[PDB]
Amino acid sequence: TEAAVAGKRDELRGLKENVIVGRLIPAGTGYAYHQDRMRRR
Amino acid sequence: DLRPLVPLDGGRFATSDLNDLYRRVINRNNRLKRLLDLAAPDIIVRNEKRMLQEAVDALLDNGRRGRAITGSNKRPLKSLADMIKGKQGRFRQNLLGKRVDYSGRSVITVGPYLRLHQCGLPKKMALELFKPFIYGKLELRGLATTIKAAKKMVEREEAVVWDILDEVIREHPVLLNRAPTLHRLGIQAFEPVLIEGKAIQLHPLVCAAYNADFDGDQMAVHVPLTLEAQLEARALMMSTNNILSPANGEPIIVPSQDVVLGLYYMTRDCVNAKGEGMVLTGPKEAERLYRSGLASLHARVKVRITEYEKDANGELVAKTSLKDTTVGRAILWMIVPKGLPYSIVNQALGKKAISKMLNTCYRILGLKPTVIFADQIMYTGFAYAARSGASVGIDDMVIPEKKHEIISEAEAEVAEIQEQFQSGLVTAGERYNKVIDIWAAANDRVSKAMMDNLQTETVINRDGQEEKQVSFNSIYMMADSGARGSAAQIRQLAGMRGLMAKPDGSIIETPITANFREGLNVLQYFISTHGARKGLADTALKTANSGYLTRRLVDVAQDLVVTEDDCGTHEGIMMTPVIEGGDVKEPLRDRV
Amino acid sequence: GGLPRVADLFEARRP
Amino acid sequence: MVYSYTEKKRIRKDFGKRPQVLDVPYLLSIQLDSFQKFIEQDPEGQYGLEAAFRSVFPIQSYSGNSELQYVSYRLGEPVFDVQECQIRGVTYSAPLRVKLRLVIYEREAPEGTVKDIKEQEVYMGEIPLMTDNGTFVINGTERVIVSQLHRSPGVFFDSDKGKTHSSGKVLYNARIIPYRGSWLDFEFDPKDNLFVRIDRRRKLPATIILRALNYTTEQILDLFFEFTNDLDHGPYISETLRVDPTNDRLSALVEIYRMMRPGEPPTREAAESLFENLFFSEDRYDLSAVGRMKFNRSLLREEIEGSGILSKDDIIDVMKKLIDIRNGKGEVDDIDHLGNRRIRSVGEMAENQFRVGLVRVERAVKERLSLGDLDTLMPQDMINAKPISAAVKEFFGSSQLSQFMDQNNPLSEITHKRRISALGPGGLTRERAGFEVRDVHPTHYGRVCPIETPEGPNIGLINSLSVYAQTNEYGFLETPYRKVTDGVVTDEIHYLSAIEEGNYVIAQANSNLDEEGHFVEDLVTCRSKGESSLFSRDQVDYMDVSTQQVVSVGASLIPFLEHDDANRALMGANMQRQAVPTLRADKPLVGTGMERAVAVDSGVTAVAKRGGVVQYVDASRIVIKVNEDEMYPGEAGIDIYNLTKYTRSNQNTCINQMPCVSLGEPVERGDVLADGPSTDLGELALGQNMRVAFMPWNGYNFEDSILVSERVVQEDRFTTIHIQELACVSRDTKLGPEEITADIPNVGEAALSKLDESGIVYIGAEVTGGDILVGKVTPVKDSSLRVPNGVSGTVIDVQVFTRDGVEKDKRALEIEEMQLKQAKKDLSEELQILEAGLFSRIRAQYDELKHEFEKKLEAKRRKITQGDDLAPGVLKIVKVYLAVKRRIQPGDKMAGRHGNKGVISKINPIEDMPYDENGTPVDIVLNPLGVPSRMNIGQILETHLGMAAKGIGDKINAMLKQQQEVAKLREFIQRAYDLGADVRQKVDLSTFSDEEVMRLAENLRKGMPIATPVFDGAKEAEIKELLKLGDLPTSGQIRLYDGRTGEQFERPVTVGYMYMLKLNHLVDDKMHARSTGSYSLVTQQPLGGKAQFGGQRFGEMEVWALEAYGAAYTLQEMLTVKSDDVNGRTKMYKNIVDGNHQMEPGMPESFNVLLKEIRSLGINIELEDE
Amino acid sequence: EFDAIKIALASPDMIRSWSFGEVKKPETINYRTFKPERDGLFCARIFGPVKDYECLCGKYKRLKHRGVICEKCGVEVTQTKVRRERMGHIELASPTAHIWFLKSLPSRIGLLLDMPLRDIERVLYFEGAEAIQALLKSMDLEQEC
DNA sequence: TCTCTCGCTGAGCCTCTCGATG
RNA sequence: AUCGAGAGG
DNA sequence: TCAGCGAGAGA
Ligand SMILES: Cn1cc([C@@H]2O[C@H](COP(=O)(O)OP(=O)(O)OP(=O)(O)O)[C@@H](O)[C@H]2O)c(N)nc1=O
Ligand SMILES: [Mg+2]
Ligand SMILES: [Zn+2]
Repeated sequence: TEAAVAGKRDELRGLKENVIVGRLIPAGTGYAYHQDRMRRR
Repeated sequence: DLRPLVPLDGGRFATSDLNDLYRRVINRNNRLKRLLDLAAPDIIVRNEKRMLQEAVDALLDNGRRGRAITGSNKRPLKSLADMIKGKQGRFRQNLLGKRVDYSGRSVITVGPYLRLHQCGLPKKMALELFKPFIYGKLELRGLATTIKAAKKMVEREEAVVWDILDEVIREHPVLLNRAPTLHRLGIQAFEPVLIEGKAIQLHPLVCAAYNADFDGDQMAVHVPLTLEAQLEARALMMSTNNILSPANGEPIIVPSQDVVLGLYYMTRDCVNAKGEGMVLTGPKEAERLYRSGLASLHARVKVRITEYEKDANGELVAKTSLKDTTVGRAILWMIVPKGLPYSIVNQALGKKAISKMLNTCYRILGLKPTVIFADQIMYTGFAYAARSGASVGIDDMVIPEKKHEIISEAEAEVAEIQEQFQSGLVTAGERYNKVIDIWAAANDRVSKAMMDNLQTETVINRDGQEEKQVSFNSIYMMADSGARGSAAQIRQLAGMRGLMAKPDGSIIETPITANFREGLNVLQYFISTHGARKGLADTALKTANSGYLTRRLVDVAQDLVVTEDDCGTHEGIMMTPVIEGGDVKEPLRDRV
Repeated sequence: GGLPRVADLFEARRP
Repeated sequence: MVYSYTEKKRIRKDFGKRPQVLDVPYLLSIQLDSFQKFIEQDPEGQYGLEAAFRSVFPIQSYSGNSELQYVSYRLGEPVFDVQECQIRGVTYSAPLRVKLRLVIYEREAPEGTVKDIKEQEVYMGEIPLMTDNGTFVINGTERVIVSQLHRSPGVFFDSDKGKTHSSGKVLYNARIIPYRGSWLDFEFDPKDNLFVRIDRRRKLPATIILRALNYTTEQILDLFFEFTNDLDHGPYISETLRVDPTNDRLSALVEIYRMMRPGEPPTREAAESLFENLFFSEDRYDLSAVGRMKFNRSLLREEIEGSGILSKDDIIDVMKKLIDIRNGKGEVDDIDHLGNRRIRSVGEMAENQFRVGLVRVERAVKERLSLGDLDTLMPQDMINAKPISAAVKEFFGSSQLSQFMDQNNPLSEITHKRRISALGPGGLTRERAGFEVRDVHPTHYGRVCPIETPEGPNIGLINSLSVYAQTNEYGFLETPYRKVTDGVVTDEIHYLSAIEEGNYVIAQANSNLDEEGHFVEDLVTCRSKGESSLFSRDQVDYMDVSTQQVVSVGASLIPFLEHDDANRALMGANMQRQAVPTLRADKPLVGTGMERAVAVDSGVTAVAKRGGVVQYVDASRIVIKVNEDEMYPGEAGIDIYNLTKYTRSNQNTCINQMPCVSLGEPVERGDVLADGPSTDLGELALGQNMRVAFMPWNGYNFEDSILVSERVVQEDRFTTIHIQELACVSRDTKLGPEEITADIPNVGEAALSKLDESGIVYIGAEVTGGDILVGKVTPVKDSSLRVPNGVSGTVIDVQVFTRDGVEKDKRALEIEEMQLKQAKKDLSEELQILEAGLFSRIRAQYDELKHEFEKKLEAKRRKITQGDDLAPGVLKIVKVYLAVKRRIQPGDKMAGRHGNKGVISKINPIEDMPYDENGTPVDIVLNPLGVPSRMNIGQILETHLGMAAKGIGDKINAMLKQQQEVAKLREFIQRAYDLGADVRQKVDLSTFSDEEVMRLAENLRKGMPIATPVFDGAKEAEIKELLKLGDLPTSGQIRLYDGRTGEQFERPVTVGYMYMLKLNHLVDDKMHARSTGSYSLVTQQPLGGKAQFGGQRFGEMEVWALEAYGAAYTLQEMLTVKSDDVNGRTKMYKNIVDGNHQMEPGMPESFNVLLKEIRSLGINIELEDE
Repeated sequence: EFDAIKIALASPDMIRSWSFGEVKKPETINYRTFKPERDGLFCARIFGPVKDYECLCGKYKRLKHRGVICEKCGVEVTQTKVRRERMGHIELASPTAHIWFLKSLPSRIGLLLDMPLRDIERVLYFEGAEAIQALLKSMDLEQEC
């Protein structure tokens, strides 16, 4: 309810969010991968 | 298709709750459609409007305003808000966990011949777990020309497919998991060895980290599929990688039970045993003499030993001398890696001594020698526990002779204060404490006498003279070595059962003066059931609290990751020793 | 004491 | 000794030393008595059915001058017996038939006599019947109704101890609980003001209710005052009504109406109706007889009977008692005391459901009589049976206390029928229950077992009845004791309840009495008022009857149980109920003496009704010729017993009976004629006797593992039989029906060979998994019924059901009506013996007997030929039964009787086993380290004694090989039976014939049975005397040799005999694996059952572990390629087939489902591509 | 192919944009035969073909004519998976409130207004919410702030 | 400002079996 | 495919 | 059921 009335935006930065969406977590063997992503923008 | 209708064995179809609420809303809203043209009086118009409101409040979150709608049975219908929250909602049942392929389950048994990086897998399970790899390799060698042909060939099993199965799993790891899964060591990786039967064989040294015992436990198994997954399993999750705890700095592999008892018996010392007084050329002569039958393991002798030490930069330098020792210690010296001193086995080896040996080997020499040392220690312990023939009998539990005095005199003292209650001299709320103190003192006396008799029960004739030595009683050695059994349990077995408590928490005035050797009567046994039931009830109902606290702790900190090397700050915390009352509870070394 | 004590600390419960 | 025919064949030796003054009662009384009190004809209206009929009647129309009356009821005779119902699949019940009379009075004159009356009999549904063993057959299945323990009606005075109102004060309160009505309780507050709650509603002030009884403030002051003080009297009342709103009586009534029903306009003609329909009415309120008794006892009243409704005076006394308790002159009662909780059984539950449905037809009758009819109406037309029968049927089949019957062994079967539950309608809940209700209360002594209880979330809420416990007239558990008069213990037995027992002082059963009966010592240990202490002999009033008075049936079967820890005793008692019957029953060498009672009261054996002599014996039938003294003037005198052969139980085990009597033998009544499962010569036999050694062996018994010799496997000591049932229904469906012909498309010639011409498997055909049992083609497609997987047994039974609208095939002639032919042949054979006997008796008139027998045969044929009502949409059902054998293997669970359990690790070759100096190998090796940490020392004492029983059996056996003379056997066995300290059992062999002595010796050559009752067992010295008599060392330890090298172990080892069990946890049922398969329909994730070929669940905690490792690619595999991602798994399978180990994942479908649901709730959610 | 998830309130125009079918008056799937009735909850026209590449009438059955709606019966030919993708809408005759924004401890459908929860509920319970709708429409946020 | 009613929120993990009603 | 009843770690 | 913490009461 609060999110809908505030118009919030989710950036997918934690472990649980990437687990839920099905991407590599930003830790361990995936960490460098995410560091590449921010280097692409 | 996200709200389907499922057919049944009969003609009727199972129906979903959503399709009922939707139909109710549709009919209640469409009833107003025809009424608009008829121009009904406003009295009927207003009431129907409200009937629409609640109908919508049915499709949305139900039960938020009272009088939840129900269906054919006597249970409320589940709305759209019920499909997103709770333990059965999408988040906690289909997105943070799910069911997977290439998995299996079975009962577990002990395998005493395995190496630390191996496990035993049944072949019937394996032939079905690794099916696509077998199909591919069958296609590779030309034994089939289609998927159906390969499937039929695998189903009607021949001898050619078993060699294929042998080559597929040659260097392919698997993951094993036990259900409660409290820390990260509840999942590990192993190399599979094909066996016969239906149970899974497990290494004795990984049990304590899994919290597993062979009285009906089950386990699950999963198969990695990509090169990255196989390499991660080999490099991160392999059992040879995990030897130190993440919670503290203590080793997680540690022998126990039969290994400890075997090593403890192997390194004990006697007086006037056979073969005493010899001078030997080394450990091999001791082994030869013991296996021939000319000498005992517990004989005191002189042996010539050579040992290596770090010289100045990790170079092994040797030294040779004569040492007074026993046959068993010299025999055991043959598995110690090069670089450790001889004094580390020249004594009776308990549980803590074996753990210290393992830690010293890990510190001085590294990782690869440590696993070999551990496996050799397990083999030696299992081998030498069987040769002793250690057993337990009813005469092992010895009852002190003076017990019948200590209780009786105590029963006198409790009587005397009763006389002091005949004529007013002490408060009626005071004799309780004095009687309790008398009984506590008597129990302490009996326990001390029992232990004093049990610890030195052996008397030995050295040579025309008598002497005392540590005894070889089975229960005493099992308690002393640290394999099984605390002192209080021996107290209960051969001493006195002590003082019980009422269900409220008060102390029952009269103790149990019997032990488990000379059994209990009806009243004492009835008294002793309250504590057992209270313990079992406490265990049964407080697991959920721990689980809830763990889930909350995991939720609050799930996103913290090391992201840099140095932040540049200069603040911090001052560390001081914890001293309260006068005794230093925590020093000023381990905290920093 | 016991588990309720630590659950009360980690929840910042008011005395 | 032993006197009966059955027991004299094998006399068990007893070490007990206390005489038995009271026998063990019948173990199934609680169910039989309860159902008898419900179905019987009561001359008065005291109990169930008559009392129910005398409560909804008489019913008369309002001023209509018409009334209908009840006079009598009758139960009919069942159409089928138990076996016919079980085979058919229907309920075993009797029809209820009631005669009714209807009277219509003269118009305009109520006192005027009825002009005309009509009498008729009506039918009012079907009532299920209990069997002789205390079960019900609902749809061919046996069920158990469990007894409920609940708080008694009455009035109770409770409080709180620092829960709310942290100021540090106690808040006393009182509550009134009726049997059928609304609640009413009085409570205090921190301001010391009286408040009242009705039906657990908002706390309205107390004095208002007084204003609802037409009272004034001066009258209230006169009632509650004579003046205030600090201790003697409190101003609680005055300070309460000085802060109370409203006045008079109408204001109080309308305030009560507003507080009860929210909204609505308060009228006057419909205002006092609520107050009247409250606790002062009879049709909607009943504080019943036990409630009345407890209410009067709580208030210190000298009356026991009374009204089933409350009154102003009672409320005033409740308030005064609560105020007096507040004033420091009262006391609070214990809610867990067994004087406040009572037992409700199946008979009491059946009458309540017969009243719920009886009022439904009562309302309909009144409406019909209102319309009126000029004698055209009849009683039958105004009575319907649907609702009452619906209520009864729902209770018998859907209640929480009607449970699927546990049928592993006889002991579990008899333990299920003595359970007491604190759950169900009107009971507790698992979550709501705390810690105090789960405890062991001091009043449990002698009434419920403090040992036997489940270990999961039901601990403390399920209990077992004690051996000698009983319910009284009001329903409170009671226990027997012996009267003590003038200091001598007598034989008079009195049953005392928990309330009364606290008054006297009771001596423990382990006391020493002289020849006359006087106590020996000058002090006696006794109980009083929940405590225990020493007293003088002149003070004693009662005494216990037995040393097994405290425990239940399962606990009294554990030998040396007083040397064990209570946790392990609990585990052993719970584990004895899981044992599986083996191929050959085997008696225990060490026992307690309760085996015969359990085996006989279970009802699994066959017990002779009358004495006589055996005439014909066979593997399926027994015939007894009755003695002259037990005949009747006009009956033949033949008893026929038919036995059960290879029938499946509820848990898919085997039930089989075999005879244990020979041709020409004499039998007295109450003698065992045949054994059922797990019975050996009339004694309960759960496991097997194994020779065991306590030592470690190369790490193969490292932690609760068990090493077993191959000799055990070769001799089938633990092989079991399992029976399974499969079905094949033919349904009428659109677009073409199913096919029952043998023809099947794409089926090889060999496939049809196993089946018959009609496509049905033959009897005795041996089949494996994935083999066609019935040919089924769906119009076609292959839908043939086959063995799913793994199971590979033999077809032993085929059944066929048909409707009266279709033809019959060849197998419908050779197996369907051939079953009827076999049944008719069996009936003819059964009748022929009696017919021939009567004809032979009368041949040394006949037309009447011939006509009667022909009529009986015709009736039997008509009963057999009757059809059955099948489910709509089907016409024929085919049922097939399969039998398989199971042998032990590594991975199977085994246990003892003291909580010692384990799994089998290895089957060892026999030359590898440890052996003694005579070359005899052992059977089992167990780890000694598992003994001392637990305190179950009783498993060691059993072993030593178990050795002593074998040695005696050795010396007899040798005497039967080197054939000796009878006097030596007589002398040795006499010396064996006389060994002891001072025992209560005496066996005299001088009164035996030589043949009897030889038979007894022949039954003793495998070992001499020993009985050691709980708390009255054998001592160490007696065991050592028996060992010395057997020429064995008195330590229990011998020398052993390693079978691999021939070398001697360094220390002596403990070797003996022990009783072991095999449990129903088989590795064959638990192993499963999957690679690919079927997925759910909405969230396309794999299914989750072995029966459905499902995958394992990878939960949140496993995800946490992988996250703590850092293995990102493994987690991504676990969430996409092996899960609800659809294109990724296909591409991955193709890649693995092609040899390329690489994945390209996508988006899971569950996320799309969640997004669609969020959109459905009227909320916009989007993936921001930019 | 994305980096963020955005959430906001919905509007009638957005809801009608999400839709493929008009207001659903019929109540039932169709119990008599497999073919569902039109315009209801289950409908072949609104949510797509029941079976792959086959129209309901059966006039088109195979690929090369895909993407062409049938003339006689007006059925699009597409894979049946679309039946778990498309949505529809119900056009009401009277406005109704949303329970989530009303039922809460900080009730946010009456947080902007000064009316208490009890009074707002009494007006909404009528003892249809045109009063609430007009009151929220007329309010000017900038002047109030 | 400081007590006192009044209420929705939450409550460990993974397997197996039966029946009744969809 | 939910609802009740039990069972194992 | 049982704690826990707002939210809305008032003297
Ligand atoms: C009943 N239960 C049991 C377990 C698991 O079961 C393990 C012990 O079960 P167990 O049979 O091996 O007995 P245990 O080893 O303790 O003692 P003995 O072997 O008899 O001496 C225990 O670690 C625990 O994880 C659980 N997670 N929830 C439960 O509700
Ligand atoms: Mg286990
Ligand atoms: Zn079309």
